[PDB]
Order: sequence, then C-alpha cells, then structure tokens
Amino acid sequence: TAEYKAWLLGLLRQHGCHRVLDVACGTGVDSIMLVEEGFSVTSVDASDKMLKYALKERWNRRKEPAFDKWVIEEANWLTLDKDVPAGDGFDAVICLGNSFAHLPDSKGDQSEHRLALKNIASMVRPGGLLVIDHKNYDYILSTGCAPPGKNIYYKSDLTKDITTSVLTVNNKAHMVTLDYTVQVPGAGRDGAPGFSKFRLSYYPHCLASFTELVQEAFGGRCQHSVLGDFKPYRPGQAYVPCYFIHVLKKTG
Amino acid sequence: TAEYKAWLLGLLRQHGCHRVLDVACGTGVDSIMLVEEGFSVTSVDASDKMLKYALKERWNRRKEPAFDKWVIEEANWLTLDKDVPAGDGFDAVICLGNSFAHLPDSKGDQSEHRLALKNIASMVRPGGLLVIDHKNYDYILSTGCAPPGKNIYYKSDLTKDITTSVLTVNNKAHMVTLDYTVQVPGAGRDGAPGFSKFRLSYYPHCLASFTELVQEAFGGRCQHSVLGDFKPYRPGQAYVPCYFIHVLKKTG
Amino acid sequence: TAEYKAWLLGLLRQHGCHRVLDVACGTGVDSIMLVEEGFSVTSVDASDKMLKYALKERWNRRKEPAFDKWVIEEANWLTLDKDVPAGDGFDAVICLGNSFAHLPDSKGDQSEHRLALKNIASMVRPGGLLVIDHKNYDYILSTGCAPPGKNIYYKSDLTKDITTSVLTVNNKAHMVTLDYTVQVPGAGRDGAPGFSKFRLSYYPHCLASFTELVQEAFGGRCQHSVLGDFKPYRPGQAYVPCYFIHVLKKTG
Amino acid sequence: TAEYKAWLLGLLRQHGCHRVLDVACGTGVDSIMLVEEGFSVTSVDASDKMLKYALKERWNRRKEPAFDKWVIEEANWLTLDKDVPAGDGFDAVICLGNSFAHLPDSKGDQSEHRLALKNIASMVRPGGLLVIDHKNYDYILSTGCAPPGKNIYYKSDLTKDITTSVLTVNNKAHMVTLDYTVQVPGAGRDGAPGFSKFRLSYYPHCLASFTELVQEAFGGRCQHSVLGDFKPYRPGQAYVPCYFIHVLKKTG
Ligand SMILES: Nc1ncnc2c1ncn2[C@@H]1O[C@H](CSCC[C@H](N)C(=O)O)[C@@H](O)[C@H]1O
Ligand SMILES: Nc1ncnc2c1ncn2[C@@H]1O[C@H](CSCC[C@H](N)C(=O)O)[C@@H](O)[C@H]1O
Ligand SMILES: Nc1ncnc2c1ncn2[C@@H]1O[C@H](CSCC[C@H](N)C(=O)O)[C@@H](O)[C@H]1O
Ligand SMILES: Nc1ncnc2c1ncn2[C@@H]1O[C@H](CSCC[C@H](N)C(=O)O)[C@@H](O)[C@H]1O
Repeated sequence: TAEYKAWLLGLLRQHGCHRVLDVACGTGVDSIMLVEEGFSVTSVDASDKMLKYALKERWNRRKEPAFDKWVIEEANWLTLDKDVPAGDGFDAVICLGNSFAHLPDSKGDQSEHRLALKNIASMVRPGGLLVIDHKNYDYILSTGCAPPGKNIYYKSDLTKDITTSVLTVNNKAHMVTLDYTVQVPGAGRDGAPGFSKFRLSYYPHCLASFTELVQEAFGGRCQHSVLGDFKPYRPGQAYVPCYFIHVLKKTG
Repeated sequence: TAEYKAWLLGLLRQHGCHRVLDVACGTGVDSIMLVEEGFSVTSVDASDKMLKYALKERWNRRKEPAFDKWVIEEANWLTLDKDVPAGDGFDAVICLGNSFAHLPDSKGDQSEHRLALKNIASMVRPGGLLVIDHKNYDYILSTGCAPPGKNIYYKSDLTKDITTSVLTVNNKAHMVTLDYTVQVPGAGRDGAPGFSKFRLSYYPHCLASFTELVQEAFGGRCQHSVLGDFKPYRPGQAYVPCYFIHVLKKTG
Repeated sequence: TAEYKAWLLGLLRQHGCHRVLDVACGTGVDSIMLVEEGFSVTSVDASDKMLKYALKERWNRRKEPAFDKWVIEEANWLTLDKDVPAGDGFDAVICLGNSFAHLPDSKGDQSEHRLALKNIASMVRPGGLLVIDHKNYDYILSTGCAPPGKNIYYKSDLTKDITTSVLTVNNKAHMVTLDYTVQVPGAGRDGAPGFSKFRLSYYPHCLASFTELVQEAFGGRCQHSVLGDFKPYRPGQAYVPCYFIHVLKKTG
Repeated sequence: TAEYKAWLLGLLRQHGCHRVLDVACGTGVDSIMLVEEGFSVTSVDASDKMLKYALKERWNRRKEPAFDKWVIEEANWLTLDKDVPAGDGFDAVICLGNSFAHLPDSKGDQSEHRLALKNIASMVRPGGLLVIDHKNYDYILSTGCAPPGKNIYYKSDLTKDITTSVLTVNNKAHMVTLDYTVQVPGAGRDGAPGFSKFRLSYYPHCLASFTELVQEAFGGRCQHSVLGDFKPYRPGQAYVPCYFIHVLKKTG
C-alpha cells in the first residue's frame, strides 16, 4: 500500500535513520524496498523457508549495487544479540507486520516476550527507533472473531474466509488461531475456483500490555508513541485501528 | 455428599421406580448404591478402563445376591439404542456426574448432542424419570476456571490441582479442557506421596441451552425441574450452584 | 490340541500340582481350562483388553463353583513379585502360547529378560513346575518369514495374511514384527469380506539362548526339559519343531 | 579425496564434458570444485537446508565470475524432469556420494527407484555420462555390519562408533540404518570429549540390482561400467571395495 510505504520511509527519514536492522525479514518485502530507497539494510529472520525467498530476489537483483549491499542472516529474538553484531546500534530496528504476534508464550510466564524484545530493542542505537507493530487484539478479543480484508499494509487481491478460534488459559488470552479458507480463482471445472486453506496462530497482545512490554525493554530510557492504523492513537477515539504501531526512540 | 444420596433415593421411591438404567456407570458409584438400595440396576458406560472397576466391585460382592443381578455393559449415548434394548423402557434413567458434558461438539452445531440426549430419553418408559446433570458453566465461563475438590455428588478423598483452559470458536465457548494433577497418598519416598495427572475436556453447557436441549429429546410430553446443587432453583438467585440436576418425568 | 491338553493336564496331575498360576491368562483359554478340570488357578495378565475377555467367562460361568474361585488380576512379569504375592509358592506356573516372546529387549542387554524370567520362577514352590514356551525362532531365523495358522493349541478359523519385518542390530537379531492382515468374510456388499490388519511384535529366541536364560531364572535348582513341539526334542533331529516347550522342575 | 578428485576431473575431462548437472548438490562440495575446475555447473538438491549452504558459498564468492555462473536450485529426482529443463541434455551428470541410497521404497516395489534413475538418466545427452554411486551394501548385508572409517570419498578425521541396523520385510532387505555415535574431541570434564549419536537410513542397494536398475532407465542404450573404489572392479577380486561407482555413456 502506497500509504504504508510512504509512512515508513518518511519516518525513517524524519529521524535521520539510515542504517536499519529488520528482525522479521520474512520474504524481504519491506527490507527490499528500504534497500531501494537507499538504506543500509541488514535483514534477518529465523525461518529459512521464508529467508530463502528474500535471498532469491537479491541474487537476481544482484546486478545492482543497492542489492549487493544488503544482508540476510537467520536469527531469533530469543538470542538476537548472539546472532546479530549490534556494533554501536542500528539507526532504526523495524519489526512491522504483526511479526511479534508469532512469538507464542511457551513458559506461561511472558518471560519469552520480555527476552525477545530485550534483544530486539537492544540493537537500536541512542536516539534510535523501533517500529514494532501488532494487530488490534484488544478488539479481536472483544469481538470474538478476526475481521480480515483490510490490510492497511497491503491491498490484498485474494479473498479467503477466516475462522477465528481464541483460547483462554486460566482466564488470560493465550492465543488466537486464524483459519484461512482461501478461495483460489480458478480450480474447478468450467472455470470455477478451488478451495485451499491454511492456518496460523499468534498471541492476542493488547495495547495496554504491549505498551508496558515495549518500554520495559528499553530499560525505560526511551520515547514511546503509538499510532492507530497509521495515525496517532487517542484512547476512546471514534476510530478503530486495524493495526497498532508502536515506535520507540531509544534515548538511553 | 451423603445428602445427595437421600434426596435421589426418595424421588426414585416416591415415584415407584425399580428398574434404573445408568447411562454412565463410571466406576459404579451410583449404580452400586441403587444396587444395595434394592434396585434392578442396569448400568452401562462407554469406557473399558472405567467399567473395569465397577465390574470388580461386582465380583467381590458377587456373593451378595443383590450384586449378582447388577449389570454393567459397554455402550455409547451416540448409539445407546442399538446397544441397549429397553423392552418397554425403564423406570429411572440416571446420567449423574457431569458425564454428559464429555460429549464434544465435533460437527460444530449441536447435532451430536441431539442424538445423545435424544437416545437417552428413549430409555425412559412413559411416566419415567431421568437425572442428567451438568456443571454450572454459566458461572464457570465468567470465572474462566473450574473450582475442584467438592462435588455434592459424593466425597472422594483425592486432592487435586487443576488448570482450566477454555476455548472460544467464533465467540462461542466451544470446549473447556481441564488439566488435573491428583495427589497419590503414597508415591514419594519416606511416606512422601506421588503426583500423577491427566486431562479431560468438556462442553460448556449453559443451563439455558441444556433445558431446551433436554426437553427437546422428550419431544415435549414431559416434566422438567432443574435444582441447583439439589434444592430448588429459580433464576437470578442469591445462591450459586456448582451442578445443575435435571429431573424429568417423560409423560408421552 | 487335545493331545497337548492331555499332556499338560497329565504333567500337572502327574506331579501332583493343584495350585497353578497362569502368567499369561490372555483371553484366558488355557486358564479357563485348568479351572474346569478341578484345578485351583489364579490367572494374571498384563493387558486389560485381553484379560477382561476372560473376566467375562467368569461372571457368565460364575454359576459354577469352579469359576467362583477362579482368579484374574492384571500383572507384569517385570513387577510380578510386587503384583502377585507368591506366599509359600505355587505348585505349577505356566507360560504357554509364545507369550513371553512379547517382552522386548529395550535395554539392549537381556537384563529385562532376566528380570522377567526371574520374577516368574519366583512363583514356583520347591519341587515346582514352569511351562514357558517360545516359537521355533531358530528356523524362522534361516527362513526370514513366519507361516501363520500353525498353532498347535486352538483351531484358528480367521483367515489372515502376515508380513515379517526382522530387525537385526549389529548382526544380532533384535526384533520380529508380524503385521497381521486379517480378513472379515462378512465385511462387504454381497457377502464379500473386507480386509485390514493389526500389529504384533516379538523378540526372537533360539533354543540355546533361552534354554540357558531360563534355567538361570532358577539358578541351577531345576530339572529343565524342552519338547520339540509337544514331543521329545533332539538336537540334529528330523522333525523340525515349531513351538519349543520348556518344562521346569525347580529343585532347590 | 586426493584420489577421488583426481580420477573425476580426468574422467569427466577425457569424455569432454563441460556442463554438468549435480542431482545431489548437498552442501555443494563437488559442485564448488567443478566450478573452480572450470566447468559449466548447474547443481541442485532436494533439500533446502543442504542447498542453502551451497548457496551461501556462492554468494561470498559471488564476486569471482566463476561462481557467478554457478546454478544451485531445488529439485527432487522423483520429478527431476518437470524440475530441470533438460534442454539439449547435460554432458556429465554426477550423483556421487551415496546420495541415491537415500531415496526409500515406500511403495514396496522399487518403482520409485527405477523412476528416479530414469528421470536422472533423462538429464544425460547422447554420448552422455552418468556418475551414480552407492555403498557396497552387498558386504554390509552379507556381514550384518557396516564398517566405519573407510570413506574413500574423504578421509574422515572423526571418531564415532557405528551400529548397523538391517531391517527385513518378507525376506527382502528393506532398509539399513547406521547409528554413528560420533565423539566430540572435547565434551568431557578434564579436557575430555563428549558423545552424541546420529543415525541415518539408506536403501541397501546391491551391485547386481543397481547395475540392472541403472541401465534400465537408459533402455539398454548406453555403456555401463562400475569401479571398485576408483579402479577396475572384477567379481571375486580379493579386494572388498566400499563405494561402487557406476558410469554411463548414454549412447542413444
Ligand atoms: N522468534 C522469532 N524471531 C525472529 N523471527 C521470527 C521469530 N519467530 C518468527 N519469526 C519469523 O518471522 C517471519 C514471520 S513475519 C510475517 C510478516 C511478514 N514479515 C510480512 O512482511 O508480511 C517468519 O519468517 C518467521 O520465521
Ligand atoms: N459419549 C459417551 N458415552 C458413554 N459414556 C461416556 C461418554 N462420554 C463420557 N462417558 C463416560 O463418562 C464416565 C464417567 S464421567 C467422567 C468422570 C470419571 N469417571 C472420573 O472418575 O473422574 C466415563 O466412564 C466415560 O467413559
Ligand atoms: N510384560 C508382560 N507381563 C504380563 N503379560 C504380558 C506381558 N507382555 C505381554 N503380556 C501379555 O501376553 C498375553 C497373551 S499372548 C496370547 C495369549 C493367548 N490367549 C494364548 O493362547 O495363551 C497378552 O494378553 C499380553 O497382554
Ligand atoms: N530424494 C532426493 N532428491 C534430491 N536430493 C536428495 C534426495 N534425497 C536426499 N537428497 C539430498 O542429498 C544430500 C545427502 S547425500 C550427501 C552426503 C555426502 N557423502 C556428504 O557426506 O557430504 C542431502 O542434500 C539430501 O537432501
């Protein structure tokens, strides 16, 4: 989505951030872009399955200085330091795309989440930033299901029917499982579509908790700001952001 | 809970019931009772592991003319009919112990629960009682946790630790997986005890849904009365029940 | 085999054995028998499923004093001592039907086996008997295949196939998995029978190894002997047995 | 292997092979060599993990024009045809390193075998060459034990034990699973080494079968010849090889 792209860059540039570390390189979608707009991007992910693809584009677009100056290393927020040489601290550390909602709280104690963020944020240098984003589960929870479609991050052209299955654990949301029933265009007889599905689970983080979770990472020395979809967020605000974007100005 | 015993026995007598089909023998607890109580008790359960134990009680007291008659059989509510031929139906069909909750909503809709209940009622000869029962899920779904230890149904002697993990499919409380950890009076070392656990899931049956579900099965001709634990029960009261006992007098 | 029943009863009665412990009750065929013959028998088996099918005949024939004394309890050759108090001892402990072979050597060393044999021999009273047998896994070692329907115990009327997976660890036969492809003559449309299977895995056992392993169970004190099938066996003999039978007269 | 490498190049060379397809690119050891060696390499493996490492080297050496030409890709033999545009056919096609002995016969009939060899063979242009190798399983099988240390391919400086596990189905050698308990020079206390095993499963291919199986995919239209280790191998020859090397001059 144009807006998205716009928002991102404008922020990276509105701070002076040029050196960036992606902690969810995935397919390389956003990193690749950043690599175009002239950024020093070092992207990483823990899943080769995805990384391999990002790595793909590069080799091809290898006949371009921009793409020859791009990194892609595997890593896990659970040891981001051990896997990524922070140096003095990347200008901006970006983790947009509700990537963090993939970290399931295994131990029951949100020990997994603190640690992850701890390492993630650490890589940000003084006067640094962190574009960590998560879906609006506060609502998803209060709704009972997950409203698909409006990907303020991308204008999805494919349609699929979602089936939301939340799982309370001792009264605390422990996970949200989205069951996508994709309706591929043509996969039948006289042209009719085919029905192929896939599902994935995440953690139902709620603004409140994440906000506190995030600061806790920067040891406190930081500037916190949260945008509803892509614009600032004001409690009890007429709107209803699909996404929640938390940006951190590591100050100390 | 001795009390429990008194009330039920009476209802049975006050209504001149003798032949009693127990659609949930479990370990034999109730049947054993009616047994001694002097009732032609034909108890059946769907579990080999459980029945195994009610059977044992029989062999031992096989010497007792009473128990020699008692009859435990395998069977499933989902097919009771074929598995249990009730000549002209029985006098009292009990389903005590929150056993009916175990029946999971596989197909999504409550179709399964239909056949189950549907079949159970059929086991009641016109002018016959039934005592199905379910944990107060209305209140349980608000506390999102299952209070263990006491069950007015009886008083065992096993201290347990529980972990209530509820599930919500598209906002509808689908399942409720309770994880127990029973303390074994002897499993440590120097007298120390053991701690062996297991896990059972149930279907959160709200008083509402069930009363309608149950009567449904009787096609209509019947008398319904739901007592909280075991005393009368009228909506929005001061007392909070842990178990809702549904007593029915099929009349057609 | 009426000839193998005549010998079993002959040997037992011959040595004056009344008390007999079937350490492999199973459905209880072999045990059930001894019972009818006015023999005092306690029957134990490690498998509920099977044991229970015997427990059944007891209730049924419970109307016969004999079965009113017949016993059955779950038990494992590995914890025998604790599951079955031997008291003074049993006159004749039997382990027919290639049951023992079902104990796998998980640990690698016959340790498990020694404990098994050891525990069973501890159920015999000085001047005792033990009828443990084992299929002729010696020839099967040179034929890498086990032919079905050769039981010299009960006429098998269930047509079935079999696939033999002989495992060999470090040149030492370690396992033998027989995948039974039974047929259900009636599982079909116009009478046609259906087809499926169940798995059964046993540890091989060539005469030598077992001939010694077993004596050790009594540790010398014993008059051991092994009939080819049910007749006197002789190494380098003509008739190739198929069921070696070790009879033990604990002497000490 | 000083020897290995030697023979190869020469062979390839003498035949005049330029473009080579490695159907088992693994970590890309032989691919990277031929690359440097000045050969038009197109290598592929069916395993991300493996491949992903060959890819890495290429990215680093990406500078040197050689690796710039290299062509690592994903692909599985079973469908190698619709995975690699045979084009005008390759000059040489290597499948060395006991890689083929990895493809199992889940189907029961070595069908999946004949096909893989077939598709692979299809990547060989007329006057072509095929270098498919495999362990001397004849010996292992006939000896029930797989010898450790004789890796003619590359002198292994490792100290791990080997537990050869041959599996049998209906009298046919279905699988050979070796357990290599490799010893980490340093994993103990006082500078001691540690221990960690790892078992792998290969299909016990015997020369007779293989030799047959190979020319088939060819259709008798070739010139087959198998080396002992790297020298002429004749039946009965006192020397017991370890790696049979089949070379095919697909002459058709
Ligand atoms: N513990 C963790 N640390 C770092 N990366 C992780 C991770 N857990 C999951 N990931 C990876 O992050 C990726 C999912 S993020 C999905 C959104 C995607 N990046 C987008 O732009 O639309 C996967 O490749 C997953 O392997
Ligand atoms: N669908 C079904 N049909 C018949 N019996 C069932 C059943 N679902 C559950 N049950 C039975 O419910 C019985 C007792 S209720 C479960 C409680 C358990 N016996 C305890 O001691 O804690 C079990 O024997 C179980 O097999
Ligand atoms: N560890 C063990 N301890 C006790 N019984 C065992 C055992 N391992 C296997 N068994 C039992 O071996 C039994 C009999 S095997 C076949 C028995 C058959 N009815 C006959 O003709 O004798 C099975 O019931 C199985 O439960
Ligand atoms: N079905 C198949 N298709 C393609 N490649 C295969 C294959 N089965 C296994 N392989 C691959 O071959 C490699 C193992 S064989 C390489 C072993 C070599 N001797 C060494 O020690 O270096 C792995 O990449 C595996 O993924």
